[PDB]
Amino acid sequence: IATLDFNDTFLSIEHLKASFPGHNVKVTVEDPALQIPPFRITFPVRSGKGKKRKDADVEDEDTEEAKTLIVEPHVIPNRGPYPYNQPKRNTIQFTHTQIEAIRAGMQPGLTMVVGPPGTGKTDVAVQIISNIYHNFPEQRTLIVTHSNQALNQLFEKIMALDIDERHLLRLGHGEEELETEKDFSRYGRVNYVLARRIELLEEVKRLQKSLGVPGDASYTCETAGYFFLYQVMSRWEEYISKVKNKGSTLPDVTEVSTFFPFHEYFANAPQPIFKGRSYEEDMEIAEGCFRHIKKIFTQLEEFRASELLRSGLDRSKYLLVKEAKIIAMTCTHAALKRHDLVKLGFKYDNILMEEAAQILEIETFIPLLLQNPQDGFSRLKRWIMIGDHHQLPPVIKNMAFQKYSNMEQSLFTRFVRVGVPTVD
Amino acid sequence: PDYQQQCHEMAERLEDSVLKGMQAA
Amino acid sequence: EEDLPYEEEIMRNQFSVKCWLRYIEFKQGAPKPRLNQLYERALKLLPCSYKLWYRYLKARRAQVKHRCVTDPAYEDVNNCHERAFVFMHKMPRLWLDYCQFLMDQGRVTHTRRTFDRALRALPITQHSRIWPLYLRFLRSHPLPETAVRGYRRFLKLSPESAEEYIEYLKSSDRLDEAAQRLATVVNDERFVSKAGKSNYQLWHELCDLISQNPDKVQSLNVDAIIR
Amino acid sequence: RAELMKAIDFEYYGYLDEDDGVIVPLEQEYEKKLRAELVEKWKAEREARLA
Repeated sequence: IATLDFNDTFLSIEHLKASFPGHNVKVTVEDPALQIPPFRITFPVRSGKGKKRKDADVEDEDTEEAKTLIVEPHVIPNRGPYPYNQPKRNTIQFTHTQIEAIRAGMQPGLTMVVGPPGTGKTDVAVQIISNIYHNFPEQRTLIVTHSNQALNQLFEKIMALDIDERHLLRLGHGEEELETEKDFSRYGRVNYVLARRIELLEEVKRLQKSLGVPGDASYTCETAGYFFLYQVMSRWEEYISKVKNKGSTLPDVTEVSTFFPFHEYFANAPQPIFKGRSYEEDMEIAEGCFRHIKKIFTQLEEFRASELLRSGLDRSKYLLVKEAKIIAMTCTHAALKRHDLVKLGFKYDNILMEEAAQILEIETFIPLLLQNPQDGFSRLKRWIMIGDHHQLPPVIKNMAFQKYSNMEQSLFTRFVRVGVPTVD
Repeated sequence: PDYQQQCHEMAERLEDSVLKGMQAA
Repeated sequence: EEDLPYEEEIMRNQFSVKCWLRYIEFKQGAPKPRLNQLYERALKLLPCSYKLWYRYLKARRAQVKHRCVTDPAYEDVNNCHERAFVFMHKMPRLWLDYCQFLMDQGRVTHTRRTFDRALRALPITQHSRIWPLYLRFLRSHPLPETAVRGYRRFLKLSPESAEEYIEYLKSSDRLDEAAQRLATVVNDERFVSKAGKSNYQLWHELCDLISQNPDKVQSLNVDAIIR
Repeated sequence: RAELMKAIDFEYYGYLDEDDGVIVPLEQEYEKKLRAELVEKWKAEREARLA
């Protein structure tokens, strides 16, 4: 993938420049004041279309274009006037080797990260998951760990970033043993979904009252979703047609606040909603207010099926195949429940394995095949293995199987021995 | 007959089987 | 001028169906685009009315269906139907009618979308109405992936439809899938047949397809099944 | 039956016919052929009516 959005991975453009030694950083925006993270980076990819694979001892020239990074600073769209709409941001300044691990891990194929003690193994892993989630919201990252302990610490750090908890699912023994008050079990997510559905419908009830719309829009997700489609969007398009002038006159900044139909709904947000400073600033707030509204009904539309499913039981696995995007589980649970997961039609695009050096080969292998092929093609695009083959192997109790059968050799350690490239 | 029904059906089907069989072999 | 008696009647007594029908009949003598603008205004006033939406879309379709197949006016009627789906909710009639009208336009892409939105919108009880038309629609196209997914859904409500699905797989030459389903059916001895076929005959039919087609059938241990 | 009903995600309902992508050209190509056949029939019906 040539063009990747790295989101909050880079604290600054200087951090980005330090993270690519010997690369020319070409920023698309000349104005330094607009070079604020997040940054989208287009890397030059050597396209295979062209010269037939010959004369390889002709060393390819150090063309400046090949080292020129095209960096696009972009502004995260306003998600609404409430403080909780602000995205959580990474605070860790990753090193160039860690950035290379993050870069490689976002690409299709095999990424191996050899992580010595204290080099930020868990921190690199969380940032990879976040970046994939923002660049590819339809894709799913499978997290597999050897131990509950590794699982918990990884999961908790994921919760500190801008990731919607509805997509987070923990599967295993000791689902209750998380150091968080939130139940991430299959049943726990149902409880979350059902509570959040009721809360969002009360927001629709406030919105219905604030728009003066007669009826009961808040009765069902069906009534709520269609309420959005006519009542919000016609009032929005009326608003858009009034403020986005159809004629050669500059738009009046006061028209943004005056025609805004959702003032009474957003009266409980921090005031003033509109600042009156520039047309562009207040319009992005206005669009962000609409994006906040649009987000609510998007969740309600997704939850509309959970309304139609009568038992809370059926809901949990419904979430598992489509709704949950970041699924964290132990190797042991993956082994025991492979037969169930294959039968349920579970599907995933990316595997991230933390502490892959401590997992047995067969236990490492089983997560690859938890999904049925699609038309004989594997859905699996990315396999990220993070471990340290200079730390402990898997524990073998029988000294003979350990030494003479190489049973303590991990698949991670084996690939290093075969000579697969690693980001150290 | 139940028995003879399978006799007449498979007699025609065996000839089809031999024809497709020689093509496959 | 001549609108004003009926406008005063309607605005004073919006619940008076007779006053609505009087003005609609009056507009039927008038040129019909103004009747459409009346319906636009009426649905702004009274969107919950089953009678207003049904009559509007019937009138819209009956006028437009004589035009050229590519005429934009069909998309205007579609935009009415989109808006109709928003207000009417549970009322089955419009859900059926719009999918039928898009088949008249040949809009295969949009017809499926309206079926898929109808399934998303409504409970499984309403789905049971949708699926007879939708499966009959799906069969008419070389779109076998879509028809496979559609057929599967119905089977746990309708076992006899598995015969129709196996016949669909046979006619689509998807004999490997047909062998998998019918072997499952032959093990599921509680099955129900529209022809009244015995489980031996279903197993016989299973072996008829299989013995003809070693090349196509590949997912099954044929030797084990016949033994 | 409850274990099996629990499995039923919208895969079984079929809605990724939109999202698999490749189905949409397949739908459009048949829709264009169907549209063409309908236009020719509609012309032929008008021709028979006029005659």
